This record gives sequence, C-alpha cells and structure tokens, in this order.
Amino acid sequence: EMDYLENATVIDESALTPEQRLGLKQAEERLERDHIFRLEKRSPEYTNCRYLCKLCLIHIENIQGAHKHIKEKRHKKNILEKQEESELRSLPPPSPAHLAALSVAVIELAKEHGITDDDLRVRQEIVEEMSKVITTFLPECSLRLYGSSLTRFALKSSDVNIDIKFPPKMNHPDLLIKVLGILKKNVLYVDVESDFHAKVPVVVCRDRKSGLLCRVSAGNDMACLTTDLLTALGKIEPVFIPLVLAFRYWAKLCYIDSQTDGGIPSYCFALMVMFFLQQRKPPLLPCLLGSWIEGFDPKRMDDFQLKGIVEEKFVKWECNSSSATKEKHGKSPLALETPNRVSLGQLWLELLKFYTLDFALEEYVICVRIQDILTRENKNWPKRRIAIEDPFSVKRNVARSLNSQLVYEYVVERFRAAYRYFACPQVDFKLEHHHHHH
Ligand SMILES: [Zn+2]
Ligand SMILES: [Zn+2]
Repeated sequence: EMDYLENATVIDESALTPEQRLGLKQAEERLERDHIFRLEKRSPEYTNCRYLCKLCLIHIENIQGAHKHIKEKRHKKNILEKQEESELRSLPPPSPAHLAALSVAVIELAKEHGITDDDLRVRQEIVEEMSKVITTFLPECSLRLYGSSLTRFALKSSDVNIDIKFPPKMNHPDLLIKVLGILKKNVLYVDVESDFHAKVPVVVCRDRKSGLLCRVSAGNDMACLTTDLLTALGKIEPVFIPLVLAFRYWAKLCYIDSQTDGGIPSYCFALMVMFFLQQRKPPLLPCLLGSWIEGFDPKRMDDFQLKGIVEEKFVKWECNSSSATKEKHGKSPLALETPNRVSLGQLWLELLKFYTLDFALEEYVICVRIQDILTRENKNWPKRRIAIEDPFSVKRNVARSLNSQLVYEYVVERFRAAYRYFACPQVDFKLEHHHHHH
C-alpha cells in the first residue's frame, strides 16, 4: 500500500517490495521537480530523516507532507521571490535615452529641491545672528552649523542643526535650560520649545526671517566631525550629494525619518551611498584608511580613530595605542585622481543594483574606512539584517535603528521596488511626498 508508505515517517528500506521501491523512487523523482530530495545521511540505520526542500531549506518527514508543503505558504513565497530575482537579474541594459533621462532627473532633484549655496548662506546667517543673541548672555560659548545644512544631504526645507561649544566648567542641562529661556525671550524666533527626550537633546525654535526650524544642541562634537568629513567629500566629488538625495527621497527611505531620529537613518543611508562609491569598480571616492599608512594592518583597524579635516582635502587619523605603524597620526586624502566620467543615471541604477542584487547585506559590514570587505565575524558582530560601522565610533553599528522587523523589511522592499521601477522606462520622477522633509 502506497497509502501507508506515503504517510510513514520511517521506512524499513529492506522490507520494501521491489515494486514498492519502484513506486517510491518514481514519487521521489516527481518531488524533485519541486526541489524536494532524499537527504543523504551520515550514519544511516533507516534513521530519522527523510526529505529536504532545497528551496525553503526545510526538513519534510514524508511524501504526503512534501506534497502539502509544495502548495503551502513558505514554498509559494520562495518560488515567487526566486522568480522576481531572476527577472531583476535578467533585465536588459538601459538605453542611452533612459540613462540621460535619469541623469537629468537626478541633478534636477538636487538643483530644484536641494540645499543651494545661497540656502547655506541663509543658514550660516541664522547661526551668526543666533550667536550674537547667545554670547551676549553667555560669552564663553561658540556656535556652529552642522548636519544637512553643510552636507546638502537633505532638501531645501530641512532643519538647521546648530551646536554650542562650551567650556568644561559649565553644565550641559543647565546650559540648554538657559538657552531655552534666552531664545524664548528674543523676538527673532517663534515656537521655542525644549526637545530634551529626543536622542540628541535640543532646543527647537523657528527662525521667523527664513521660516526654518532650528535644533540647537550642545557639545555634539561627533556630529560636527561627521558633518565636516561628508561636506568635504561632497565638495570634492559632485555625484555624492545628488546620489544621496535620490537614494533617500526617490527610494522613499525618508518614510523612516522622525524628528526623534537623531538623524541616524539618513546618516546610515548616506554612509551606504559612500560605501557604494568606494566599492565601485572603478571607485569614485577613496577609503579613509589603507596602505598609504606605513605599517597599516586591516586587522586592528579598530586601533585607529578619525579626526578633523585639514585643507578640506584630508582627514586626520590617530593611532594612540601600540601598533605596527611608523606614525601616531596622519592624514588621508579625500580625493581620487579624477574618477572621471560616469553619468548620474548609470550611477543611480548601479547603486540600486548593488544593494538589491549584488551586496550580501546580511553577511557583511558596511564600512567606509577600508576597501576590504568585512564579514560580520571580522567585526565580531551578530549576523542578520543591516550592519553599518560608524566611521567615527567604530564599535557602534549605526544601523541598529534600521533593524526592527518593520524598518528592515521596508528597506529591502524599497531597494527592490526602486530598482525595478527605475531600471526600465515607465523615468523623470516627480517627488510629491505629502509630508515635511526635516
Ligand atoms: Zn519548499
Ligand atoms: Zn519623503
């Protein structure tokens, strides 16, 4: 009875009738047409295990169970995903006209909606007037601009990030409370409000002259270092800013942003663009650390600490611990030797393809300090989901905030959807999101 033998979870192979051996081998051959095989055993004694589905990597216990599994959710979903991937991978190369359309659309997103040199002028003037206001109550401190205002990695409307440098014999919570009172009393601003629970504690106000929201922090040195590195890179390589803007807004990654962000998601996506630019062949951005450092070993790269910008062309590095390097400090060039001629459309498609099809996001670390590809284990970091090394805090995976189930699945979905959408003429995408871009 094939009826028993299809449901039996353990088969006495010797007790099988030659005709039953025949029928079972035929059934199994049929099951193979759906990726289901007898698992070869290690020490067989008619033992435990029967069938492996290579698609789902699922152990199945009998023939009837294999036929139920073929038609169930997991197997159907995997069949689909495999089909979608084959489609994505067999896409014909884009036409010159489609590439040009994409190129013009990307640069026009940056030009019509991005932060302009005159917009930076406005925001720097905001900082100058506010520093006038703050210092004439509190003269030791200084003000400076950071974040997107300088990097241009957000749109015309985005918030103005302003950091207060203060002396150590001055207490940070007290400092922000005093600043809150000062800005409340001063008529240059409206809607002055503390935001002290946010990831970075800040005072919020609206500059009445420019209508721009300002977020005033204190002692946020790391964010300023980060801003200066990314600003210098964007000034040296013209494709950096429009690719970051497209990646963030066209792919709809902005849907992740909230005002309690701390800007971490957008920072992650900027780092991902920079990583792609470093990892391209040929590359369009240099790596921050490498063989020009005499004695540099990619292992124990975590003994290095990146510092400020010099001449707007170099980033300082220190290695204060014992090591094989000749020098304790140095500087790395932020500029290639003319990674000359590739259109924005081609870069946009390549970037989408890199993250949709080509880079094993779950297995590696997005690391913008070295060119060598880091496995999770190289960092002794856990596997799964997204991993981005903060180049200025190297034990920190900044993408941990992307790694909720919702956001992770969204990011993967947006890569696939965007690539699918932009790879073929439908595309001069016109943004029209119905939400503020901060
Ligand atoms: Zn399956
Ligand atoms: Zn948006």
